[PDB]
Amino acid sequence: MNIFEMLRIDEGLRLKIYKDTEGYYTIGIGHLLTKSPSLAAAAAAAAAAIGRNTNGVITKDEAEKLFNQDVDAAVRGILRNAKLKPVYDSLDAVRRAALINMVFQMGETGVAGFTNSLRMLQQKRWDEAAVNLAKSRWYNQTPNRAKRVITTFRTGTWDAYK
Ligand SMILES: [Cl-]
Ligand SMILES: [Cl-]
Repeated sequence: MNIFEMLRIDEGLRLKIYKDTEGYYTIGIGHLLTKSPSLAAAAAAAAAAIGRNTNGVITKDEAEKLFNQDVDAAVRGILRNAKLKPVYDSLDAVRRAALINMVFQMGETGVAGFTNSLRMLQQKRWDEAAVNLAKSRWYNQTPNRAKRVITTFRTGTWDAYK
């Protein structure tokens, strides 16, 4: 299993604009287009992202391309962030995927706000960090996905995705 496979299970693939779990316009593999309510502002963002008039639908190829860019951006955001980098540096390969996953979904700023849990991951106190991440809006809003990420951090294995 790897970060790409992990995120492809968590996000799914939609080739037509859709709405995320919170209502935002998304397309592809979890690619947020815009937070605005306007389908049109979203169609515009989509065209800008794809380089073509898209009339709201993209190919699998275009979706994968956006996905590749977003994972790369997820990783570079983490390495550039003063709060995240040291957490990342400290983790094994599996748990690193888990943190990239969180950054992909909530952005660097958001993950950066899990100060107490980050501190416990850094200390390798898995069970406590898992308990702490569970009292978050994140956990309460997308519980199944969050349980998967949380178990990956607790255990260090891909079990939850198998
Ligand atoms: Cl983009
Ligand atoms: Cl969920």
